[PDB]
Amino acid sequence: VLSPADKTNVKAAWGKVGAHAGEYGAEALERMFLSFPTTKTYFPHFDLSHGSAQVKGHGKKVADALTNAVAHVDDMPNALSALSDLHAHKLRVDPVNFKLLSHCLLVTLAAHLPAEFTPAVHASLDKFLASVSTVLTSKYR
Amino acid sequence: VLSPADKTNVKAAWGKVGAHAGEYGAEALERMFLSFPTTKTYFPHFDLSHGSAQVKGHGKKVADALTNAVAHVDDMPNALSALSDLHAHKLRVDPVNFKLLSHCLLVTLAAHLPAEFTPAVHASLDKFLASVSTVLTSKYR
Amino acid sequence: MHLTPEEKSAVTALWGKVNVDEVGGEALGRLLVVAPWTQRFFESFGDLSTPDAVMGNPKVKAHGKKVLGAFSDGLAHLDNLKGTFATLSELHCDKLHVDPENFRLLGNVLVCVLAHHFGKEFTPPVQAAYQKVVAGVANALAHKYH
Amino acid sequence: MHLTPEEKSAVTALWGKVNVDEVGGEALGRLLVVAPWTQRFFESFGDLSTPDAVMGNPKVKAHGKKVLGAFSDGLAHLDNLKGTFATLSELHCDKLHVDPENFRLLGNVLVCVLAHHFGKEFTPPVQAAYQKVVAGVANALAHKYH
Ligand code: HEM
Ligand code: HEM
Ligand code: HEM
Ligand code: HEM
Repeated sequence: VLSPADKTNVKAAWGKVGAHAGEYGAEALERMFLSFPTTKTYFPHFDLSHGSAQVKGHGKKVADALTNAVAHVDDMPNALSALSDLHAHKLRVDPVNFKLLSHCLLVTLAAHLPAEFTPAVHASLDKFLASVSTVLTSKYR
Repeated sequence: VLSPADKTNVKAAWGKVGAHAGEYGAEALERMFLSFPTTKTYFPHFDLSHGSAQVKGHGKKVADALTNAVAHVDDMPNALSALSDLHAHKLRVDPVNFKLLSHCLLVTLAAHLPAEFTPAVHASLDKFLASVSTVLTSKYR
Repeated sequence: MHLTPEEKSAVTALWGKVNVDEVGGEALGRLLVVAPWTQRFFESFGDLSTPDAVMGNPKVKAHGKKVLGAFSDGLAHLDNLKGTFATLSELHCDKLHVDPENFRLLGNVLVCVLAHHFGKEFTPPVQAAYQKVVAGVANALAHKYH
Repeated sequence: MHLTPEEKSAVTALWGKVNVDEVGGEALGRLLVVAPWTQRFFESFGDLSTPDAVMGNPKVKAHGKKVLGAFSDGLAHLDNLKGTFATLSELHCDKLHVDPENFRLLGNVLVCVLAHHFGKEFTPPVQAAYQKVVAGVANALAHKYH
């Protein structure tokens, strides 16, 4: 579970993301594609070339969802229900891939927020991404 | 989330284990130690040889805790509080390992409860061990 | 593989007793039931709405036999699983878009099916050698992903 | 170790700018903070009760520098990691009893640390080369477990 501290941390670090969320979302994806090529199997229909608008488009949607979980940090299961449904029933992404994206999102944030990416914040963001992943995977079986 | 069918299937299966749970506890550990030798890192103080009383006893202990879990299938978090504490603050076993013991336990039930280890029962027990693992690692951070 | 002659012998000898037809259908069907999300690749097979419906689906059973077949033949090239599954590795990547994690889910199901089937015969030392083979197969099959 | 020459040059160029003393302390400290369970190996290190207590503990800093020291040497034998890390693998197994999953956690933390430090210079493709490398090192460290 996320502690008050964690919650503060996440709102704070994400606060700083502001308007770059979209771009950071696109970048996390590209990093993921390059470091874990197996994740590509889920996007056979995408142009995964560098600067692909499909990826930009997708990075933004991922970023809006993360942004929505932060706004509803106290009711994530309900704020993300729909996306939980989609992932369980339609996309059926294997669970191990959430940790990969989580990881690439952390690298991205670290690469952009040197001042905020403190040990304490890193830990909070990691627990958060893990909780988001847990919600998205909750209805799998 | 364990469905009613699931809770039923589990209680049935475990119902047939009966006086043998301890032996199954012991057998699962042995299968874990051989198949995933990295798991042995957590028991440097044990005699891990075949038929060790340290392993047999530990086997019983584990077995018993599962029993208690089946019995309080509706309130696991609560029935296993102490155990979640112990694992998170003292043992600190890495989470990957829970999946390995869970698997050696399926294999063991399968090998011993042929008629009962149907595809639906298999699915249930799996979710169950999954749930149990979640509970035991919920207070890690 | 990093199999011991002793380990090689154990694999080899239990296999000898396997009905690939039956074991292939059961391993694949169990997969579809335990880890429901692997069904994403078999929509064209029909209704997999229930254990019964999966376990009963002939398309499933027949795919299961094709899979264990290939696996079976891999057991004859235990010293170069890489070269035996190269083309199958490309295919899975390039044509089917199957996430290699699936290869590991199946392997574990395979092991539960063998135990199920051989009871006593499937001893800790025998599972241990099988675990090494299933990991080895999965790695070989995943080897050509890019 | 599928490090393309271009991947190896990239690993090597960036490693050129690292202060192993510094990075070592941050990586280690950060691990004890993000995955507190890993603290199990260091109860003789004293106070690890808070992030500041961990990050600043002289013992964590000194140990981190040791670890990265060994890692750095590793980077000069990218060709023979297993060989390079053999006595260390034995030690972690037989004397220290360190679950190898620990090696992968540290690799990921390390990658975030490099991202933290190099900002924009830690490009998608540089990260992918380092991913292969942390993985090679963890595997080499786990090779002698039994
Ligand atoms: C916390 C992590 C994740 C979040 C927040 C997230 C969120 C989303 C959202 C908002 C969408 C678009 C739904 C729509 O069309 O409105 C989406 C689609 C999708 N996601 Fe997830 N996702 C996550 C993890 C993953 C992972 C790990 C993968 C696979 C590696 C994945 C694969 C997909 C695919 C294939 C689609 C559909 C894309 C398309 O066809 O346009 N997702 N996700
Ligand atoms: C299926 C989930 C598990 C259950 C229900 C379980 C249950 C238990 C129980 C009942 C005890 C004994 C408590 C006592 O001594 O009073 C115990 C101790 C212990 N468990 Fe867990 N355990 C599980 C998973 C694991 C795993 C996967 C590992 C590591 C591979 C592990 C490592 C240990 C160790 C090292 C001890 C202490 C042994 C000793 O010194 O006696 N446990 N566990
Ligand atoms: C033990 C590991 C596996 C082996 C040896 C294997 C082998 C095969 C073989 C020999 C084929 C025949 C296709 C052809 O030659 O055109 C095939 C097809 C296929 N496999 Fe795999 N497979 C494995 C695991 C999996 C898993 C775990 C999945 C998904 C859960 C999967 C999904 C598929 C699909 C969707 C096809 C195409 C079937 C069709 O054409 O309708 N495979 N596989
Ligand atoms: C890149 C991976 C790692 C490398 C290269 C590495 C290297 C080293 C070296 C060079 C030593 C000192 C050897 C000696 O005392 O003779 C050491 C000791 C040690 N390592 Fe590792 N290490 C690694 C990962 C880890 C991790 C992740 C952990 C724990 C989670 C760990 C736990 C320990 C402990 C507890 C000691 C002994 C400390 C003491 O003196 O009390 N190591 N390691």
